[PDB]
Amino acid sequence: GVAGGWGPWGPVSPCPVTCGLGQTMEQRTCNHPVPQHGGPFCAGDATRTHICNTAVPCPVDGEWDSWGEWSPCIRRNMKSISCQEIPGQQSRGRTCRGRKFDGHRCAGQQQDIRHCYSIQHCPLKGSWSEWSTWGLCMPPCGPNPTRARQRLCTPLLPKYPPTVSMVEGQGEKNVTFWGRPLPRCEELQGQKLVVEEKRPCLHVPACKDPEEEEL
Amino acid sequence: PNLSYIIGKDTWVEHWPEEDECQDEENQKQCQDLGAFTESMVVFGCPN
Amino acid sequence: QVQLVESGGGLVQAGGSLRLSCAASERTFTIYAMGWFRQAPGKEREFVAAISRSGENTDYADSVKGRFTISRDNNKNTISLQMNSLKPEDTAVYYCAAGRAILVHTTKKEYDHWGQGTQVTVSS
Amino acid sequence: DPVLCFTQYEESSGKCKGLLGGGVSVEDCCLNTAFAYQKRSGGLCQPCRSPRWSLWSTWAPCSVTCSEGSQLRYRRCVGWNGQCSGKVAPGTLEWQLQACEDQQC
Ligand SMILES: *[C@@H]1O[C@H](CO[C@H]2O[C@@H](C)[C@@H](O)[C@@H](O)[C@@H]2O)[C@@H](O[C@@H]2O[C@H](CO)[C@@H](O)[C@H](O)[C@H]2NC(C)=O)[C@H](O)[C@H]1NC(C)=O
Ligand SMILES: *[C@@H]1O[C@@H](C)[C@@H](O)[C@@H](O[C@@H]2O[C@H](CO)[C@@H](O)[C@H](O)[C@H]2O)[C@@H]1O
Ligand SMILES: *[C@@H]1O[C@@H](C)[C@@H](O)[C@@H](O[C@@H]2O[C@H](CO)[C@@H](O)[C@H](O)[C@H]2O)[C@@H]1O
Ligand SMILES: *[C@H]1O[C@H](CO)[C@@H](O)[C@H](O)[C@@H]1O
Ligand SMILES: *[C@H]1O[C@H](CO)[C@@H](O)[C@H](O)[C@@H]1O
Ligand SMILES: *[C@H]1O[C@H](CO)[C@@H](O)[C@H](O)[C@@H]1O
Ligand SMILES: *[C@H]1O[C@H](CO)[C@@H](O)[C@H](O)[C@@H]1O
Ligand SMILES: *[C@H]1O[C@H](CO)[C@@H](O)[C@H](O)[C@@H]1O
Ligand SMILES: *[C@H]1O[C@H](CO)[C@@H](O)[C@H](O)[C@@H]1O
Ligand SMILES: *[C@H]1O[C@H](CO)[C@@H](O)[C@H](O)[C@@H]1O
Ligand SMILES: *[C@H]1O[C@H](CO)[C@@H](O)[C@H](O)[C@@H]1O
Ligand SMILES: *[C@H]1O[C@H](CO)[C@@H](O)[C@H](O)[C@@H]1O
Ligand SMILES: [Mg+2]
Repeated sequence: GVAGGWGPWGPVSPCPVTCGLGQTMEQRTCNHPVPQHGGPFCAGDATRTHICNTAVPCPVDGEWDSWGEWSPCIRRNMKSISCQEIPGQQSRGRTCRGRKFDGHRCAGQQQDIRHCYSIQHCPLKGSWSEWSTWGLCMPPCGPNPTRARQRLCTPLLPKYPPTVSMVEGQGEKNVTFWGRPLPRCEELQGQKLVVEEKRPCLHVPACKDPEEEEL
Repeated sequence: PNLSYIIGKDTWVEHWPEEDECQDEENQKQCQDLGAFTESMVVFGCPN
Repeated sequence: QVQLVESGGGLVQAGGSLRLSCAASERTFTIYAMGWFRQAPGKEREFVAAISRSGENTDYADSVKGRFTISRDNNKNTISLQMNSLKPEDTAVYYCAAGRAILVHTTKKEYDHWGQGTQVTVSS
Repeated sequence: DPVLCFTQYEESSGKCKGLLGGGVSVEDCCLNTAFAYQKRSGGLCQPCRSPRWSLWSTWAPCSVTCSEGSQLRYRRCVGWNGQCSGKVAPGTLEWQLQACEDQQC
């Protein structure tokens, strides 16, 4: 039955981190009295922890923004290839944003080129699509939410080669259509482009804020 | 096969930067054009 | 930055005991969380035991739990691995490891500083 | 105002993991942008990252077990110093209401 106790606290650790917050410590032992033949167990903790503050901001790596708008599907130093069997190219750009304090630069290609046809302002024959899937009830949480589905005059895309094989290094290109065409179709309900319909959503639940719900 | 390419008044040289130097705002648009022209000249040639 | 020197390996009979020790750099000792790894013949390096900067928090692999005990001496800049009930599958080069830890009770499994190793061979 | 500083933001559940401790400002805790902060144990753990919308939650159970109903899901702008997409302060939400059908008759 010997009552043990704490010894001297050791040297404090330096602040580990060079930015932000960190945690330091001191170590003590139960070595001077020592519980012998039973007793207690020194009463407490053999370790204290403390927050150290360097007051200097930390690196943040840059992230990619969303891709820009596609360039026009024309040829450099020529004219245009609209309404024609001519595969062209177009480019797109990204922007690295948010890089501060010697952070890592954005990884990847900042440009994107893909091959294309041009149906910009091209008169194309059309056919009405079927009814689209019912949209979201808008406005959510507002007075009287309503859905919306629609039929639109879908253009008949011309039967062009979707795969064009160039030479040089024998590179074959997945070619996709670009542009806003002018779809021609017969009127449905007094409208030429898009005819929609709305229906109210039934048994609308009230919106309760999750921070207001937990409390 | 000991052909030698000599640099003269008709020769043109420009640095194409690395990936991180392109992320600087001055070499942003520069790496776009030199990269597009690489694709432009192995696909389309000259139209003259 | 920090250098690590292992000691205590050798040839042990099966069922015997061995105590390894790892000496680290003195001035930066309490900054790094530390641990033990091993690499057997023909196998990848595997985690054995970890200890925090405190010496109060420990973590063990399932293959060595109950047989191995990791301890830390913050007076003498050493950690130790008391290996009991050794089996022939424990034959490996045992590595001491050091890693930067923000919290003092955190045990790590990822480490960026490694010693040269000590050889432990267990014969049946 | 001082705040509790946590070392990790879970994001899968929005909880504050690994308490570094308290008695420290929001500016000093959010120097490391991988950290997170909350006031006491009441909740709302905000990460120190630049503000960005979280993941859309799972759809709520349909308002009726019969015929056409309506169901909600939320999304909370989490972050510090800045705004989300749409002039949204950190803490505000956005809802999507959809028509559901547990049983068609
Ligand atoms: C070029 O096209 C191929 C073909 O795959 C797609 O072709 C479209 C014409 C259309 O039919 C689309 O539905 C189809 O997915 C791409 O290759 C892969 O194809 C398999 C086979 O179906 C798909 O399951 C894959 O999703 C698809 N992509 C992969 C494996 O990444 C190919 O990717 C595309 N691009 C290039 C650069 O070759
Ligand atoms: C010391 O100097 C500062 C200026 C920063 O560059 C620090 O980098 C940060 O270090 C901590 C770990 O020590 C990490 O949590 C951060 O991700 C890192 O940016 C540097 O340590
Ligand atoms: C979910 O399951 C259904 C089978 C009903 O039992 C639902 O209860 C309610 O039943 C009345 C008619 O008895 C309907 O008018 C309600 O629309 C329906 O909510 C049950 O909730
Ligand atoms: C050690 O800790 C405190 C002193 O710091 C007391 O509770 C007691 O003396 C114990 O031995
Ligand atoms: C360590 O802490 C204080 C001194 O800082 C005393 O309670 C005692 O010396 C303990 O060992
Ligand atoms: C741009 O490209 C596609 C979207 O068109 C995605 O990969 C991504 O959003 C990128 O920013
Ligand atoms: C380029 O291509 C089409 C437009 O024709 C869209 O997917 C988008 O605008 C992209 O930037
Ligand atoms: C659209 O309407 C009907 C189909 O709904 C057809 O007459 C035709 O497809 C028109 O384009
Ligand atoms: C929409 O309406 C009905 C189905 O609900 C059909 O006439 C057709 O599918 C149309 O697209
Ligand atoms: C919307 O309404 C129902 C689904 O609830 C279906 O008839 C169809 O999907 C329509 O778009
Ligand atoms: C919610 O909506 C879609 C998934 O339905 C994704 O854009 C994303 O997960 C967002 O949080
Ligand atoms: C609701 O809708 C479907 C399940 O019906 C999933 O995309 C997801 O669970 C969402 O929350
Ligand atoms: Mg010519």
